[PDB]
Amino acid sequence: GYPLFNNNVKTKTLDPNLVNIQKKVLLLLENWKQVDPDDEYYKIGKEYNIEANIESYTNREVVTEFLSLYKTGFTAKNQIFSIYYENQALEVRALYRLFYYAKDFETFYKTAAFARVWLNEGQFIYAFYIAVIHRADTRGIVLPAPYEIWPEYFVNSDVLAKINRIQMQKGLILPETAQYYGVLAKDNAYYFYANYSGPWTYENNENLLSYFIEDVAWNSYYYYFHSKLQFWEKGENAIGPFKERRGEIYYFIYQQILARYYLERLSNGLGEIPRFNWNDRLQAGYYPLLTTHQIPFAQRNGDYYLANDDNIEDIQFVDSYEKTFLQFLQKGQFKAYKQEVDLYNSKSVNFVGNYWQANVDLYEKVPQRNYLRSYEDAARRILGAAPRNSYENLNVPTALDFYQTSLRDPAFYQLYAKILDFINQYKEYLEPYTQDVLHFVGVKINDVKVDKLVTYFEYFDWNATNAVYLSEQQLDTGSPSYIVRQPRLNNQPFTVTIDIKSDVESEAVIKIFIGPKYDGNGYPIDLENNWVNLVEIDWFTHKLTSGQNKIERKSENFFWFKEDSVSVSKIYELLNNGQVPRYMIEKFLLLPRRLLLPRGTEGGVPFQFFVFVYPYQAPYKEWEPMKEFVVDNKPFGYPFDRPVTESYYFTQPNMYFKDVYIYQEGEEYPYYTSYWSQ
Amino acid sequence: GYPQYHYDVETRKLDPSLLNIQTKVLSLLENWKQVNPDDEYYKIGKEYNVEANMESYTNREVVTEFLSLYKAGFIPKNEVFSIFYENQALEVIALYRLFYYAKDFETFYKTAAFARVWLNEGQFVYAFYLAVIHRADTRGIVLPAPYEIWPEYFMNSDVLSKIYRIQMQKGLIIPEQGPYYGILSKDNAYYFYANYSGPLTYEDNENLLSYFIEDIGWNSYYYYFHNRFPFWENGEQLIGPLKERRGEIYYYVYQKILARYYLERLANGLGEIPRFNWLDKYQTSYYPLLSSYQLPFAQRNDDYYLASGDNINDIQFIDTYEKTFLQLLQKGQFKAYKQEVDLYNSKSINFVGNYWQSNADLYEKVPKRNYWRSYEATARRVLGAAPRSSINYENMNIPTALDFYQTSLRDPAFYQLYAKILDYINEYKEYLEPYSQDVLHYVGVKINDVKVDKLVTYFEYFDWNATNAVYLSEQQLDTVSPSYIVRQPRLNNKPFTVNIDIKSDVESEVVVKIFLGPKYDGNGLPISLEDNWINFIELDWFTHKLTSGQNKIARKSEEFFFFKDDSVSLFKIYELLSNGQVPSYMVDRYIYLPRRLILPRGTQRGFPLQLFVVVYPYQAPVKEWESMRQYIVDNKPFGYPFDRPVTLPYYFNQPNMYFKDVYVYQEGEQYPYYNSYWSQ
Ligand SMILES: *[C@@H]1O[C@H](CO)[C@@H](O[C@@H]2O[C@H](CO)[C@@H](O[C@@H]3O[C@H](CO[C@H]4O[C@H](CO)[C@@H](O)[C@H](O[C@H]5O[C@H](CO)[C@@H](O)[C@H](O)[C@@H]5O)[C@@H]4O)[C@@H](O)[C@H](O[C@H]4O[C@H](CO)[C@@H](O)[C@H](O)[C@@H]4O[C@H]4O[C@H](CO)[C@@H](O)[C@H](O)[C@@H]4O)[C@@H]3O)[C@H](O)[C@H]2NC(C)=O)[C@H](O)[C@H]1NC(C)=O
Ligand SMILES: *[C@@H]1O[C@H](CO)[C@@H](O[C@@H]2O[C@H](CO)[C@@H](O[C@@H]3O[C@H](CO[C@H]4O[C@H](CO)[C@@H](O)[C@H](O)[C@@H]4O)[C@@H](O)[C@H](O[C@H]4O[C@H](CO)[C@@H](O)[C@H](O)[C@@H]4O[C@H]4O[C@H](CO)[C@@H](O)[C@H](O)[C@@H]4O)[C@@H]3O)[C@H](O)[C@H]2NC(C)=O)[C@H](O)[C@H]1NC(C)=O
Ligand SMILES: *[C@@H]1O[C@H](CO)[C@@H](O[C@@H]2O[C@H](CO)[C@@H](O[C@@H]3O[C@H](CO[C@H]4O[C@H](CO)[C@@H](O)[C@H](O[C@H]5O[C@H](CO)[C@@H](O)[C@H](O)[C@@H]5O)[C@@H]4O)[C@@H](O)[C@H](O[C@H]4O[C@H](CO)[C@@H](O)[C@H](O)[C@@H]4O)[C@@H]3O)[C@H](O)[C@H]2NC(C)=O)[C@H](O)[C@H]1NC(C)=O
Ligand SMILES: *[C@@H]1O[C@H](CO)[C@@H](O[C@@H]2O[C@H](CO)[C@@H](O[C@@H]3O[C@H](CO)[C@@H](O)[C@H](O)[C@@H]3O)[C@H](O)[C@H]2NC(C)=O)[C@H](O)[C@H]1NC(C)=O
Ligand SMILES: [Cu+2]
Repeated sequence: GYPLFNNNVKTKTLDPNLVNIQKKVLLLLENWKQVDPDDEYYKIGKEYNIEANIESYTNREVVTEFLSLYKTGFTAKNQIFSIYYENQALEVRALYRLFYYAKDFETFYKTAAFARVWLNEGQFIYAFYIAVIHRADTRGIVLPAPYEIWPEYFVNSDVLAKINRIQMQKGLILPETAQYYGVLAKDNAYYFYANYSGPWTYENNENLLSYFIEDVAWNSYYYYFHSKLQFWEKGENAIGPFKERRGEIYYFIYQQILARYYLERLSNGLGEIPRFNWNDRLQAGYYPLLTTHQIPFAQRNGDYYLANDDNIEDIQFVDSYEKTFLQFLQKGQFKAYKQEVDLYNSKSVNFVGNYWQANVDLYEKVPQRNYLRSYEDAARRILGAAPRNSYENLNVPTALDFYQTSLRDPAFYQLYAKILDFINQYKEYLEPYTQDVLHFVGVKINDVKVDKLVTYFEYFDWNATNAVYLSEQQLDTGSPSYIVRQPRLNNQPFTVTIDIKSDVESEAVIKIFIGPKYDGNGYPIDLENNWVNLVEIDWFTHKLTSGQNKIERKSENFFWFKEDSVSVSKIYELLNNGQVPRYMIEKFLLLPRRLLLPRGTEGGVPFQFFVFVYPYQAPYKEWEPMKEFVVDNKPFGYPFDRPVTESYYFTQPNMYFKDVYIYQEGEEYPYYTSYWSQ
Repeated sequence: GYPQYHYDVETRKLDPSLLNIQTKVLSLLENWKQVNPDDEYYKIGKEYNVEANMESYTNREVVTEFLSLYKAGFIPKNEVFSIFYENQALEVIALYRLFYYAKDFETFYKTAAFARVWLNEGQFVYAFYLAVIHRADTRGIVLPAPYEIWPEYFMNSDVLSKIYRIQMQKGLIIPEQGPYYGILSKDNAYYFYANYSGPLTYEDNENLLSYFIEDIGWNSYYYYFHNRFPFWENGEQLIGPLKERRGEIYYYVYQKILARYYLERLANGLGEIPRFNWLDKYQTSYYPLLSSYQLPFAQRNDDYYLASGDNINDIQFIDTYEKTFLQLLQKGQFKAYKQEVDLYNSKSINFVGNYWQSNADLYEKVPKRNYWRSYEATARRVLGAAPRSSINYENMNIPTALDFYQTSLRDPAFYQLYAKILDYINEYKEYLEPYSQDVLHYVGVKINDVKVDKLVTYFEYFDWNATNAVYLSEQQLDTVSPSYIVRQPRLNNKPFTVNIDIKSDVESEVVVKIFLGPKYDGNGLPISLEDNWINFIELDWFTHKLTSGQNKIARKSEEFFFFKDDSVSLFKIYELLSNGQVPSYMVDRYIYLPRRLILPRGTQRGFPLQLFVVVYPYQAPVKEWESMRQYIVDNKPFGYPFDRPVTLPYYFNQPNMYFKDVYVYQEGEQYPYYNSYWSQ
């Protein structure tokens, strides 16, 4: 038994002008798996002609390319779509460009209706989601959470089977027994209790942390990161002025993800992330209970040999792609891809990041190439263990083929740990920070206190109606509400109080990180090795007056976390009053606040907080359009963006380390969801 | 920083007729690594001749065989001795047989002096310890703990290096700097702070539980078990009245040793004991920091291949042995080694045990065989990873942790090997018919409630004497030896009481058993009894009288049947002897696990466990088991009722049975390595 999560949403008034657009957008996301002839968009899609409206798109080459591709024929409907399939990616890129270069919202809406009427549902939904995220005229509009757009990618096969059975039966035949199978009928809705994957899916005791790696928002964060910065889009059209910091963002995001995963492993007593050899076999078994269009996901055994007859070529490429990088480390200063690279300079980070993502920016200076390869794509194909075939119309889906399910596979963490190890080998070049840059003359942190740190499991409900196929009557009048109620990790509110002394009155920036204290072997971790495992949790500014100062920062005001998203019904309810969930418009790309702390234990799990105070400097001018994600001009992860070589010279009076303990209240495990346990 | 261990010793008056033997024994164990010409035993041994006193030994063939082997020549002094070395095993067995059959204590003392003067020190000490444990006229005296007789087998190389440096320097050149390196000079003695092995020795995060597997009490318990029931000795001499239960004992002890170990793995989040295949690379490595006579112990590299050509023969034998047992399981009833065996009968356990130990009792009905091979010895040799040249050549051996019973429990492979053996034995056990309700249900007795006080564990400093590890000078031998004391953290638990409420319709004598076991497995799921019956550890076993109505039973952990107190140091033994008293537990309770190791620690600072309480009717043991009353409480098999597989758990939901969920907490430092100068 767990408490039910109820919390009012902090909403904000929406501009009336955008109201209509909001409506239309939602209308295009309803039952996207099916085409309803009676809907308004159907006639527009069946009658719209892009060529006749070629003047309505700013760029003409995009229209010509899209028409040329469409003449050849796009993929059929009711087929699995993945961005890692070359032909499908080629088609969806053209569709997205056509969406992006539409003159106005009317043309974009017409094109979206046409795409939904004629094109594959998966490609349409992907392109429409990305375009709505990126289109300027749609900026400020609320989108449904990814787990409500692709429910089948965020729930296991048993719950979906129960939902499909209910849909086929159009209710319960013997309702008084459904309770014993985790199916509750109430308030014109059906609630399905769900468990997380167990040892059958995960080996080597990994299932102990299934509540974290299978969390809906944990994967939605990665999907949002992919959508905001997609590898196949140029920096100008995706990020704007932060184009030279793309590699920094890549490294920072992946390092933070791996650090949080390592913290969870330590909390569950699983140790460090294993390393593997390509010419040897992977030692991470995975048996996902996931399906799309009833097609099972690929399964990998415990001892899988990565180098087989049908993979040699890919293997070779991977190996080469690594060795070349090592050669660069020996050269230091070189010329690659028509770009001069100097590894002694920190800015080179950008190049490095792009090199390890094989994004378009890496090839912006060389002529348009028809020979395309990607290290990450080949690594994902090798690790997925799916059968290899030369036929383009037959694929076995894998968790690594979708950004919605990538984080469910440990191989993802191992691969990106290898990549970040290479990047840190590169980072070894950089000169360590000096005292003059670190010491804050006339500023000393006297004390730091933190309230009790508590974690627990609470029931959370999310709408999963899009996974089923509706009948004509349901489409015409109304469909039932299939709601998944599952346990999720959460933490109670806590406050951090910092007592500082400074006789000089000045502006300053305060950063707060959380990190581990002991490794898997039970020994303390020196800062010279723990600098890569620290997770930034807070980053803000404050004005210090002469004398004593006491700063109280609440967990609800941390910069790098948001609140939970809400269901579509509440979105419509608020829209009827001219309001939108503020956190679904503001800070909708950040991690949820419920995942801030790792799950604790009854006795308590030890961790530490790092508090850093340094001088403030305003962000640059041309950085003005993006002054909602940054607070100063320092690199992301400062001061831990480069290796710490001597802890003695790093510590300063304006830095503080504190040891804390995280406790658990209520049930320690999340599987107590039976009728007899409620 | 940790507190210091202070405890009172349970003492009993020593028989005045045994005041002479005790001293004598304690005189022959002083600096046993060296021979002092000024001692009486030196002259006695130098002048004593075995053959001239052939009439002083009950058996004559023993003397003849010993004389023949001695003429052939024994191993030279100053060499590593192990019972697994065949020639050394034969020589030491002959010497022990000569010791045991001595008609009187005087002849035994003369023979011991002769052996110390003329024979290898290791063989002498081993045989003398065994004989003192087994001789009839030595029953009642106290022997020093194994870790004080073989300090080098219970400490790491760093502390031994420090002790050797201090001995060579005859003190500290600069005393003020001693504390910064963990050496304290106080009260005419030198205290050395000792750590446990770290990740260099153990992989896969197993070092977390080093404190448990390197504990002196754990290895001393294993060595005591070996000494009391040697595999090469006949059961009749070892156990007279209950010889037929020998195999059962073999099953009961190991099943316990693994279970506790498994529990510790659950406390540190390490999971289940791995299983391995002989014909595949071994994945568990081991780098012991142990040395004997400055010879390093063998190191097993990770991914070591066990089926190389050099070992192939051994491998085959191993495999064959296993195969044979499986074939027996298909036969059910058969005749092996001229013994009729029926596996449908629980008694057959005896044979099974013997079969997996390759002990003497297995070959008692067949003519004396010059050909003999042991499954356990071959497996130990294969897993030791010592160079094959060491095995082939007789005058040279590289020691391994599996070659000594004082260090076997340090190696992880021991647990896996014996887990495989116990898996075979449980596959055999599947034959037995499960206990019925009629035998499990005690009509008229219902347990109302079971309460337990707070269960707390903590580390505390423990001091033990390691003077025997060094070689002393002539002046030290003459006047007095130096005192080198090793101070190390050790696990311990605070006292707690179990209170049981019982409602009885009638008055009668009953037997109460208390077991401990785990609740969740490595994957975090509850363990059903069908799989958890093997994981329960028997804590208490005692009789009681129930009167009609309500009754309350308060049982203190300091009274549990299956646990003992910590052994006392040699100086305290002398102090008590001067006052005519001896430690009772070291006298007759040394074959039981220390009480300090009852509860696990837990790395999360809180660990869930379960206690099982069962009450059943009392029946006195058969009369012939009269001289074993102190160790048998009733006629039930050891481990009852968890001695056979549980098939239908709802048979154990009886009124006279109770399952309780409990939690164990940790007080103070979670880790034992905070023992530096600046942390103290
Ligand atoms: C059991 O297995 C077998 C073996 O796979 C299956 O048989 C396959 O079934 C599929 C689908 O039913 C067939 O694909 C369809 O083929 C149609 C016939 O096309 C032929 O003529 C056209 C010219 O008119 C040629 O272009 C075709 O091939 C040539 O061109 C392609 C172009 O890519 C080249 O690749 C070839 O090498 C040739 O050069 C054939 O000769 C075809 O009309 C149809 O195409 C429509 O649908 C696709 C969907 O992607 C569109 O791309 C395309 O533009 C067409 O557009 C239609 O799309 C939808 C309908 O799907 C609607 O909007 C409109 O109706 C619109 O017209 C499609 O490609 C395949 O050929 C066939 N293989 C065989 C027989 O070997 C069985 O289906 C399967 N059974 C079950 C129960 O599972
Ligand atoms: C470098 O490496 C080499 C090769 O490994 C090594 O050489 C070997 O040294 C050992 C000594 O450590 C030698 O062993 C001794 O050999 C002598 C001679 O034996 C030969 O001759 C006799 C007849 O006289 C034959 O029977 C025999 O088969 C040989 O042909 C023996 O006399 C020694 O026996 C005594 O010691 C044994 C224990 O080691 C006893 O078992 C035996 O009964 C003898 O006991 C004596 O001492 C007792 C204790 O004081 C005493 O009680 C007895 O009464 C008696 O006096 C011994 O076996 C070996 O043969 C050498 N091998 C070779 C090939 O040379 C080097 O020593 C080594 N160097 C270093 C520095 O390590
Ligand atoms: C750590 O471990 C070391 C080694 O085990 C400990 O050192 C030992 O301490 C004990 C206790 O102090 C010693 O035993 C005592 O020894 C004294 C001294 O004996 C010497 O001096 C005598 C004259 O003063 C001399 O007569 C002795 O020689 C006789 O005995 C030998 C045999 O031992 C015999 O061969 C000779 O012919 C003599 O007959 C010897 O040179 C001794 O006086 C004590 O005897 C008393 O107690 C016994 C037993 O109750 C009793 O029978 C006696 O009548 C007398 O009342 C006692 O034996 C031991 O010798 C030390 N060992 C070594 C190697 O030096 C150390 O204490 C430990 N430290 C800790 C635990 O902190
Ligand atoms: C779970 O999801 C389904 C599908 O997204 C939700 O059904 C949808 O509910 C909204 C709001 O009631 C419907 O929009 C409204 O439709 C009415 C006409 O019926 C219109 O007058 C309103 O202005 C508004 O547009 C939407 O059509 C409907 N979708 C389908 C396919 O029926 C359901 O409410 C969700 N349940 C929960 C508990 O969140
Ligand atoms: Cu290994």
